[PDB]
Amino acid sequence: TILTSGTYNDSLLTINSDYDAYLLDFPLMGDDFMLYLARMELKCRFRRHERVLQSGLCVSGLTINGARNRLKRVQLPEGTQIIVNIGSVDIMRGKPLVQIEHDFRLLIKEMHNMRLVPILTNLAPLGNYCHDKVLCDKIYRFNKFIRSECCHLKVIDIHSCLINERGVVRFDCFQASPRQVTGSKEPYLFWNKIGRQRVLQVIETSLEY
Repeated sequence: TILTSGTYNDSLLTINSDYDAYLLDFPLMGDDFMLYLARMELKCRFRRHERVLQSGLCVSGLTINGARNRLKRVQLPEGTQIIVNIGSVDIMRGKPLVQIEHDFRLLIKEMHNMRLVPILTNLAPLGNYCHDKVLCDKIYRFNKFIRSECCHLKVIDIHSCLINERGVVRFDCFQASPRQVTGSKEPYLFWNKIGRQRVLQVIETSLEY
């Protein structure tokens, strides 16, 4: 609220590639999925003073609105390009698709206002939610929305590398059991070593030149 404004941890105002989640000098923004990828593959460290796990702009339980709020609480040079993977939490929390798209449209617009350039990744499939056709349909439609809404921006399809030729999720790219996370109550099925490598490869090769 107005009363409590500005009482957040001032250490959140700045990020630094020495400790925070970065990929090839691009700050990373996302939820537990990107956070975990950064922890395993990119040597990131968690912030000591926050009870919710986070590293830079990667925050456990980060929704699209969370991301919108987080960026207001960060200060980066104009023209800074940020690799974004956001929306899985919104879908897991069962937010209405129309609201998800509404929020995402506002995030993009707000980043423009802040002179921050999003490099978008679409959403990986949620491995433990395969039997939920509604949720899977939401991922499909949201990913299609990203591709159209962000037609002027770089959009990286990471969803495809985790699906087989038959259209089934590659379970050999995911861990065997779900995990509890700090920022949300829903169970997460994390990408295993093979999953992480595949996703990381897609991202890197899409930005090489």
